[PDB]
Amino acid sequence: PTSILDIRQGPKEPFRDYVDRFYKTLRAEQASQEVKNWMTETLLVQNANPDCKTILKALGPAATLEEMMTACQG
Amino acid sequence: PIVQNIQGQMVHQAISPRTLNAWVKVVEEKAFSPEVIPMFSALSEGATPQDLNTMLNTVGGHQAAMQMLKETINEEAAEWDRVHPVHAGPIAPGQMREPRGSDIAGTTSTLQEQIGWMTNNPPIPVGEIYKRWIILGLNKIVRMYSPTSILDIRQGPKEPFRDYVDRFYKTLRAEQASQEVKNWMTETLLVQNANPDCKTILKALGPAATLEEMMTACQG
Amino acid sequence: PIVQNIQGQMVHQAISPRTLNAWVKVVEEKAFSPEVIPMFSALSEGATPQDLNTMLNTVGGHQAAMQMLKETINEEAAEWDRVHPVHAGPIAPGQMREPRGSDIAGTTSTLQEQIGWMTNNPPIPVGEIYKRWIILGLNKIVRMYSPTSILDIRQGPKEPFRDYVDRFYKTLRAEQASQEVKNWMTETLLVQNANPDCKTILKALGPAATLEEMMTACQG
Amino acid sequence: PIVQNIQGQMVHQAISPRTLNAWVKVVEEKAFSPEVIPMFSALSEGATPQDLNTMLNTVGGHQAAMQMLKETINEEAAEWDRVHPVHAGPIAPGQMREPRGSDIAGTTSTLQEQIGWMTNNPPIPVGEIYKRWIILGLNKIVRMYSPTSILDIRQGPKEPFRDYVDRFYKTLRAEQASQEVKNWMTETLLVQNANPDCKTILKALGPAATLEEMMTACQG
Amino acid sequence: PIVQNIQGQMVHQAISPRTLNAWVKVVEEKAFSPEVIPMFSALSEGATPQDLNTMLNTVGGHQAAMQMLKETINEEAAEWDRVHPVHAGPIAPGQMREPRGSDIAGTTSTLQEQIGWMTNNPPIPVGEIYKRWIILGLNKIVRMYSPTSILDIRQGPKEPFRDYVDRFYKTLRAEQASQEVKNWMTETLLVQNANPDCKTILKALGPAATLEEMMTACQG
Amino acid sequence: PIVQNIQGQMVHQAISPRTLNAWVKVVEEKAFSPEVIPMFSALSEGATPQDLNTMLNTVGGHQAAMQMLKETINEEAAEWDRVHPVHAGPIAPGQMREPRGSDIAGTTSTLQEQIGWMTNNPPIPVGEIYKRWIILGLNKIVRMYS
Amino acid sequence: VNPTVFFDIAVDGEPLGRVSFELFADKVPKTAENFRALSTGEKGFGYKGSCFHRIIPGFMCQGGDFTRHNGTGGKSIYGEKFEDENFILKHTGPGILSMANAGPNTNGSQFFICTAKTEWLDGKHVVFGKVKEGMNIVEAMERFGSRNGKTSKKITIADCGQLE
Repeated sequence: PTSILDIRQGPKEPFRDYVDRFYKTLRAEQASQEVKNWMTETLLVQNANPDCKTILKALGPAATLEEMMTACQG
Repeated sequence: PIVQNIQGQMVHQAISPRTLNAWVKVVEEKAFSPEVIPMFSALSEGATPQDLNTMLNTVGGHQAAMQMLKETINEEAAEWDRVHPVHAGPIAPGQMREPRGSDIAGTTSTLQEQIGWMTNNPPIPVGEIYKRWIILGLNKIVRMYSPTSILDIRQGPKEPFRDYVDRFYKTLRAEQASQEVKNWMTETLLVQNANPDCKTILKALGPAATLEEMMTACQG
Repeated sequence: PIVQNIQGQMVHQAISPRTLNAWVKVVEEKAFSPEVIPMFSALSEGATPQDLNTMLNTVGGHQAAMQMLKETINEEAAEWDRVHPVHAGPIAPGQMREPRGSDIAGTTSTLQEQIGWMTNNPPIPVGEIYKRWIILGLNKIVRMYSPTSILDIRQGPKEPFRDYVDRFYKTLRAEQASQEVKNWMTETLLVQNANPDCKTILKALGPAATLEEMMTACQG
Repeated sequence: PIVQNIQGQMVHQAISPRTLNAWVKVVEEKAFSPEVIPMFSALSEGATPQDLNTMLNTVGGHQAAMQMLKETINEEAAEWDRVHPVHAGPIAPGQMREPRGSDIAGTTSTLQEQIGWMTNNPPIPVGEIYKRWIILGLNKIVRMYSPTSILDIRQGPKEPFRDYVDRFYKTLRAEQASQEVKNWMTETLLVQNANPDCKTILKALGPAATLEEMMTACQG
Repeated sequence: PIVQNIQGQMVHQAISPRTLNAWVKVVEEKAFSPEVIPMFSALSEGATPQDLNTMLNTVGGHQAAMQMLKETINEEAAEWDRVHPVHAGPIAPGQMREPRGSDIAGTTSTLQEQIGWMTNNPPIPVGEIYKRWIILGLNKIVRMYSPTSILDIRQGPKEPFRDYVDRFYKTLRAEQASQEVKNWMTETLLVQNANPDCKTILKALGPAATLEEMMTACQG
Repeated sequence: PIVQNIQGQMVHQAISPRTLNAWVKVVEEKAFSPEVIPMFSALSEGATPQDLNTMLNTVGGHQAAMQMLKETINEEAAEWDRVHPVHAGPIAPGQMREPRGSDIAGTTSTLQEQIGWMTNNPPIPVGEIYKRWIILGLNKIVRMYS
Repeated sequence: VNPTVFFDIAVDGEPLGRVSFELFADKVPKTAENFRALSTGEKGFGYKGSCFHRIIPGFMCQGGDFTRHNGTGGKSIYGEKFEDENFILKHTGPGILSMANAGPNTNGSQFFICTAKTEWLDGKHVVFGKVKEGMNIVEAMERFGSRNGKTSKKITIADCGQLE
């Protein structure tokens, strides 16, 4: 339905639904895995909510998905 | 999987549509409850890494959990390749080469190489190692889906002891602590977190408290 | 104790009055703190079971703890006598007989048998076993003496983090659980029981929480 | 602690009780202050790692500081193992094998091995290494127990210059960031935070002024 | 910088004041643009480390960027020492000097030592190594100075395609990524973020169309 | 460029800062007039492909024109590599290998290979081909700019 | 590659002979550059016209105090004093040229030429060169010294410089 560049989190939309929808659209999208490696690290943290954005940036750029998740958990 | 023919050579067989439908159904129906790991280990028996990758890819949704599982598989493969050197060069006939981590993950190999590594003498449990990695990943996932912690369970004033211990053992099964620490927890916090009435009941019961006598004492 | 003469035989020496005076002073002034066990193991080094019985009998008061310690020594002696057969009959000269549990306790022997057992070749240390039993008993005593449990420690709203971690680590030193369970609790319940402000501070600190980092974060 | 004899050789000696008593009294009575490190270094000269573990375990209370010291000793032991790797191949006839990072602490080695390490040819100073580690840990502890930073010092309108400089040098010796930075601080921060009247009296002498004239200026 | 002097003998020629003035002017006028890297690499061809230190000290302002540059030079020197340690080996018949991380960075290396390392046969590429380090630092700086992300580049309603593609390619050149990532981005992001009026025009041309076709299409 | 020493070898010489300063000044002040191509061919005479890449990278702004020029260079290199086979294997000493299109562009080589190709006997001029390609690109640019 | 410097020695102005030294700049480079540069006098100050103020027969000849002329002075080309570069080379015999000092990391310009094997000095004085030509000129110098070092005649570095 939409491109991967258009995926953006709502103000109160939890991080769970945001990352689920983002990864679903990314899997539906067609591109080489090497491009996806940069696409995730460039798009996942940027399109998040400002508070969760700072929360994930406090963890670091190369933080794994599970740590980024448990950061804003709840 | 690899079904062993009666009094004959073990023959390779494609994964059953029934097996795959049951797997996708239990995933969709029960999300990621602690029993999905036993049911997965039951459905996938003697299966090749190709079969396991298919059973993982047929899962729809929970893409965060799927990516975490793939990252865990990647970490396990990296550790395996780091602590196991890979030989190269000309290889003697009738003997398969050294299985790399990316090959035991099934991402850079083929069904022929997997069956060869599973039929060699002595056999190399490529399927049993990839299943172990998948079980580690599924354990991480089910730990992440844990709604509440184990140390924060408190029995309600009206909520009965049966429901309390049900929730407590569910959270204990979900817990990530080692089995040695897991025992002390169910020995202490179970009686330390209950309601005051049956708490004093179990205190009068004293040591050597077992679940059966505890539940027979907290009756009524 | 048994002082080793400089370039000579390990001559026996009666316990100096200073040792017993310090022991009775600490057991009177400090009651039964976790550190008394280290001080007891320090004062009595290389001492015969007669010396340890003299050090235990000189204790005045807290007779329930002394009776528990004697019961623990009796249980350990019974276990030793059960899992070790005792030989009898004529014994070859120059070789002492088999030490019995009631004999390894020093209650059914004199100083000569203990000195002979601590000078044989190869040496059979009775002191290092009787002291081990006394340390097990003192551990039971100090566990019994602890006023509050480890699972029920909660930081006060005004009480700072330093006092909270002091009480927590004191109760942990008084705890009876195994070392892996001890590591688990000192890893989890420390930050899981702090005050909400510094709780969120330590949560922002994230994993690999180390005590000095925690105390530098909760400052002010 | 080892002690020299008339012939010149040294042998193990039991730790004296009124050393343990003095250490426990100075630790409790003075708590943690910069003048506990010289007392510790003077009390345990030539002490084996077992004696230092005794003097550390015997400290009741302030368990957070003792855990900080244990963590510092832990990290220091790991660094020693990493910096030097044991050599392989045949060993010389006149030489035998060395201890590990954890055995320098004396946690997993008997007293006789410590004595053999300390009186070997050539002698191995395990006691001095572990004493250096403990002194570093105590420095970090007295750093934590500092009640303020060096920059926040500002003399009150009524607080005499003597009390100001006393507090300044106290928290400066408790800072121990460096030695030349200390030399720059005692020039700049000491003159920058005086009360205006005595401030300009000190400025009347210029930067070449020494501390004696610095104080006798504001004196009287 | 050293230069080939008639005939065939390289001699040291100090850096000319006009080159330093040109560098100061280009850093003043152009700030930190992507093009400065080529201007810097061309202004300091074959420069001794002292000349590059002079050219990095003569900068006015942007002290934060110079600090990042110095820290990355230190990191490269640290990694270089780690990647080039002296492993035991038979000594070479011919001895030539050797440049340390600090000898390459021109910190503790006298000008004569650098002239030696450069003009000796075989030459030691200290100048090119330090230039690679400074170029990495300048890449870091110019990727930091990017005002907006490449993902945020979007055309205005009446903003012509000319200025849009100019700004987009400028930000893309300032951005850091592999060449294949740029090849994917120029095909996925350029056409999408264009104005719909000309976006329809670019879509009518085709997905794999070149830049000149689209540019002459939306021309005017 | 490559200055020819008076009664001596043609010694290599790095591009003087004056050349690059004049080039950036003219490309900044005069945009892309028809005469810039003659001035570009004048400033860069006997220059290695490294010199021409330095002269092109120093250009600030008009990045669409630079991308078109790089695309034209890539097309010319592809044509050269298509209509000229590239030999491989062991190469006899004293004789440089076959210059590739991506190599004749100077993007996959160092200064030593270019200097060797511009000093071989018979000479193989890489500069006069890379400059020809840059002139074709600049011609396309100035045609587009009209 | 390794520099070579010489000293034309004089005993109260009568010329006595030339000692020349190979400086091991490939192992002790900063120490060797300081003796080289002080011998040429290229940094403005140096050894030319300084004397050996302490000569002990069978041990060593010491000199190099060009500021105070009695062992209390001298300065390096890096400031008055610098670190002990390293201790790779040892005092193996006569002719070894080693740095004098006033404890560790106090090297300036004083040096001593050994006329015997002095292994006790190892690890305490940086060795950075050895006599190449002229050891009998160093040996003859011993006769003008004493057990405590005091010399009987003025022994000067009449001229010095670099040869190669």
